Amino acid sequence: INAEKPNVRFKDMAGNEEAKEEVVEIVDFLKYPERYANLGAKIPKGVLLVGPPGTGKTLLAKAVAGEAHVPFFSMGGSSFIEMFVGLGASRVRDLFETAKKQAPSIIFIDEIDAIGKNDEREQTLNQLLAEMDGFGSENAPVIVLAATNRPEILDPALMRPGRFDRQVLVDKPDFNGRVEILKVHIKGVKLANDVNLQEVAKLTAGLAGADLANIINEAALLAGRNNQKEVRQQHLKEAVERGIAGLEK
Ligand SMILES: Nc1ncnc2c1ncn2[C@@H]1O[C@H](COP(=O)(O)OP(=O)(O)O)[C@@H](O)[C@H]1O
Repeated sequence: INAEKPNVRFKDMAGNEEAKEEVVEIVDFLKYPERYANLGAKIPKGVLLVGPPGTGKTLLAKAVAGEAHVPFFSMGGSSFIEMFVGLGASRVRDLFETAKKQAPSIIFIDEIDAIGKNDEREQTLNQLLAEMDGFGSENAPVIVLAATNRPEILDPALMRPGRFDRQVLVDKPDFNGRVEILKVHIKGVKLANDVNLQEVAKLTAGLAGADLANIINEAALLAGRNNQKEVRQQHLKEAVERGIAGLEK
């Protein structure tokens, strides 16, 4: 129904050490929440996340949850754009319902700029700003975390203080970004002794990170595919073949 404790922890993410400093507070907010209540603070209620596709926006959210040991709740970004005029947006009115009971906890809204621009479609929106303003208790600490691609078209309303009042920007890894991921995801794979990792970090430039992680696997299956038992630098090179976003008309 509604519960999924994450086992991710900050390490699982490579690069972005600044990006994550920016969410360290969020963890101390869920770990020792009484320390601010017994002192009269006002824990923010929702941090935004902005970068290109497959880069940690989700992973980082889950890391936070995970370090804090607090439940994590997902929100189908593209799920509330395939409904009709009737049965909808109540998954919002219940997502917090379950969050508030097992609080401290965390809502994650991947692709918020998918429902943050008929009797729709601001149906799912307008009702987000409801459960996120109030409503019946201030005591239990629940932090929504949303992610977005183009925060340019991001609905102006959502950054009005009390909602997504701050953000944490994080984009494509640099070169040393690429090496760290590449290194992260290399673990567990048999390797070739002729694997110039830096080399791939270099044929790979302006690539997401999810993609890197993928490249490593496309490599490795291509391996087992022709039976070879190494995963040679040739294979990695041979991968980076999926590094083709293709035509989309
Ligand atoms: N810095 C990173 N270190 C390790 N893996 C990463 C990193 N960034 C992205 N990934 C990989 O990308 C995949 C998920 O993409 P995600 O970041 O969840 O999407 P988005 O960034 O669009 O929310 C994860 O399985 C993760 O392994």
